[PDB]
Amino acid sequence: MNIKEYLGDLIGSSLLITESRIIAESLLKKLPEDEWKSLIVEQNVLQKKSGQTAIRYARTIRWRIEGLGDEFMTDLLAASERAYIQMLMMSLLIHSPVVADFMRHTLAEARRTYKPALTADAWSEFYDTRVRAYAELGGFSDSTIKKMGNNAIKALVDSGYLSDSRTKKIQPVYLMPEVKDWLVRLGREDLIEVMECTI
Repeated sequence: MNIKEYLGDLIGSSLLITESRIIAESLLKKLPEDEWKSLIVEQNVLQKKSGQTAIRYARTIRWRIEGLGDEFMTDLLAASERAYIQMLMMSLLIHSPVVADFMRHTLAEARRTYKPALTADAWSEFYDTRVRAYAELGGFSDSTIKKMGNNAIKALVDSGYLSDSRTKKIQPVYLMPEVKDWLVRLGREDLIEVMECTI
């Protein structure tokens, strides 16, 4: 249990639907990291409030997206809107497995048990599960864990599993074949299951 590998940067960000396109285009330009750094801090293309938060967000989309295909980023930028969102959701699940676990432990259980919606403390119930299993998961302020959950919920809202953040009505979502194939390519078919846990 490495905390950073389990959590990713969920505490800080959700799908990052906007900033991820900018960081995608920049990565395919194969820039010197002189030029790539000035684009982020000096030029400040992410619209951030500080030099370090500009880097924080850039770090996160890089760890999420760069290690996948250099061909991945091409289809990412080339995709339809919901394929773009699905592919971002796919890379979120890879980079923050907590979201995958949350979907198995909570959404699937909700759909298999015929509950039409999640409850407001679904995330915290789930997170307590995880702290019992790995005690270092609870070395955070409550607000951190809540922000982490809000980021998880927004991702599930954004990618179509939940009607909205407030009522959290479970809705069906299907994988597009193009994102299936990237899961087979990445050798992560275990997640096909996860991304259809609401059917």
